[PDB]
Amino acid sequence: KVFGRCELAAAMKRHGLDNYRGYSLGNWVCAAKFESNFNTQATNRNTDGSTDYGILQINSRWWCNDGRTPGSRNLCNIPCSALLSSDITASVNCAKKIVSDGNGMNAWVAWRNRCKGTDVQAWIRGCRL
Ligand SMILES: [Cl-]
Ligand SMILES: [Tb+3]
Repeated sequence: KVFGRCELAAAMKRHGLDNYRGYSLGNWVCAAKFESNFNTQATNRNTDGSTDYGILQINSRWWCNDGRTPGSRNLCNIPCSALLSSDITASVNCAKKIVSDGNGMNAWVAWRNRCKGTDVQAWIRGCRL
């Protein structure tokens, strides 16, 4: 599923991401845009052999099991393929655990380099929220 901008903002809001760990909704929508272009099926291989999955490009090195990241962890206790579903529940619940780690949203490279310090509210402008 390729979400529309406001559609993703509404789903994220419903699942409790808006202001989660102090990050406004626009931060999450901006991160999803530059991580996956709002595509739940996005996958990207990393140089170390782990893979990033889904709308928020969650890494198999720590957070999900894909069966091909030797010596990795599965801190969200889910198969990585659950993060590719049309239903963002799994990705949202796992993102809440990631942003609760020491570095907050800096865990998302595209957020730090393309969203952080920008007018993030522009990512929800015009949406009926
Ligand atoms: Cl915002
Ligand atoms: Tb940690």
